[PDB]
Amino acid sequence: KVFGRCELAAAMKRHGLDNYRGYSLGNWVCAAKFESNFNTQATNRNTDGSTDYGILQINSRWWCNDGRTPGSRNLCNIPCSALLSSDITASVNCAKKIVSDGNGMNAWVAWRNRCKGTDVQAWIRGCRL
Ligand code: NA
Repeated sequence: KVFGRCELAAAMKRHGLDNYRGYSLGNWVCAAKFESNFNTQATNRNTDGSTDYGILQINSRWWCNDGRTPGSRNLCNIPCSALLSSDITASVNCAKKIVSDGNGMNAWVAWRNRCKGTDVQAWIRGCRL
């Protein structure tokens, strides 16, 4: 599924991401835009052989099991395929653990590089929330 901007903002809010660990909803929408272009099916291989999955490009190195990432963990206790569902529940639940891990949203390098410090509220402008 490719979400609409305000459709994803609504789903993230429903799943309790809005101001989770102090990150306003526009931060999460901005991160999703640059990680996945709002596509739940997005996958990208990393140079280290790990893979990033779903709207928030969660990495098999630590967070999910894909069976092909040697020496990795599965700290969200999920198959990485769950992160590609049209239902964002598994991505949101796993993103809450990641953003709690100590470095906040810096875990998402595209958030640090393209969202951090910007006018992230623009990402939820005009949305009925
Ligand atoms: Na893994």
